[PDB]
Amino acid sequence: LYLVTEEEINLTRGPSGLGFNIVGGTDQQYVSNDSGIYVSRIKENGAAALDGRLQEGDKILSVNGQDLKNLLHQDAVDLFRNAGYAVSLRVQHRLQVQGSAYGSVKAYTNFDAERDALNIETAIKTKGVDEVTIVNILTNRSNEQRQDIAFAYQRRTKKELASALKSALSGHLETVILGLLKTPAQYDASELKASMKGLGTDEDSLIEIICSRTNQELQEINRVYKEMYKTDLEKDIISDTSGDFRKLMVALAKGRRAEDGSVIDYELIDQDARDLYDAGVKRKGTDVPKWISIMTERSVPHLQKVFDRYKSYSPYDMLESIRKEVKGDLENAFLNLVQCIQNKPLYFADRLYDSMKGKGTRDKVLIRIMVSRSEVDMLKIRSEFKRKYGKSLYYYIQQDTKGDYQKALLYLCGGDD
Amino acid sequence: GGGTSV
Ligand SMILES: [Ca+2]
Ligand SMILES: [Ca+2]
Ligand SMILES: [Ca+2]
Ligand SMILES: [Ca+2]
Repeated sequence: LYLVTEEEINLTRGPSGLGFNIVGGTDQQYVSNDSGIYVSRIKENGAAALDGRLQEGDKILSVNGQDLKNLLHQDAVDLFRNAGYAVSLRVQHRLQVQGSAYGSVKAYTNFDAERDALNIETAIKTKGVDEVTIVNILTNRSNEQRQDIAFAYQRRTKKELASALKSALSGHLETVILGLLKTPAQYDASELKASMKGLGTDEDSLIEIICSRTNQELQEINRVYKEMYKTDLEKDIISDTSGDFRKLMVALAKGRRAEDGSVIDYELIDQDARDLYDAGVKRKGTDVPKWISIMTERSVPHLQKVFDRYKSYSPYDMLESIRKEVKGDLENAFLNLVQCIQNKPLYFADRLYDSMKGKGTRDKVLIRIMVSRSEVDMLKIRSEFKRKYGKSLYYYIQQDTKGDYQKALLYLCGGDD
Repeated sequence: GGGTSV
């Protein structure tokens, strides 16, 4: 699901240098076990910026014809420091051209932010509150459009839309609507922050978010978490967890999993599979650091093939191996992480079924998944839910929730089956 | 964190 294009970029070193920072090398790896040299920052008014072709996150293949393959960080630095003022770079761009193709909530084509804000104010001030209008609008606009609605609402009423909705709404409907009004990174960061209660930490919610978010999402959550709460997320994980569960949660929350390379490393797939077996089912006890490193460092496609090759060696697959090897929060985090790796849409489909199958509703889990995945992979979640449970996700939301709260959730579902 | 300015 990416696009790679190689390009030669020729720059002139001006009075303030080439104008970008490089990360990487065999001893300062950009992501896990990746020795490539990458562009981290690009300085305004610099040579690279004024040129425009080089982008943040580019991989630098060579400098003046000299390859930056398997170099120490200093040797890569030295090639730049000792190049002339005319520097020729071969660069590899990595692209993401997907967006919300599998989300259920699409951008409204006839969007009018000022009009939406007016209609929402009117629905708010109406005697008794017009919840239906509020739900109809916000659950049928994309997250970014909701931001523009919120901005215009403040501009018109000189009051924040979220504050007005805290007073006009209640119950589970308020929880959904307030969740939709946050950006994805803000929603996840606030859900993570709300889970940390010292010894009473909501580990299930930590596991859900940290095990299912990608590198890009996690790096944005990390950035937004520090802005909102003036403390790094990793520090909050450290002071709210312990033991191997903390190490796993810290490692995943760094968001530095290896990106899927073009070549498939079949030798490393087999070796990782053997290591997971040797560290667990094959021995007395468990080498947990070995599981943590492998399951957090390797790319998701690579690990998908590792777990299948694992069944060639182990009488038990990875999931039932975990249930036989570890307990408690550690076992639950491993089970969630492996499901996310093997089939993330199915992972959320099973969680949604879990939140509704029994008595009552785990509304916190149901709402968080319906909100956070509505613009990511909700169509895939619905497909996996339908295939496994025979009836639709729409149907289960219908039987388990009522009123305008049900209406908003069904809108985020997007349709039947 | 941080890389190297070039
Ligand atoms: Ca009403
Ligand atoms: Ca309220
Ligand atoms: Ca064992
Ligand atoms: Ca139920």
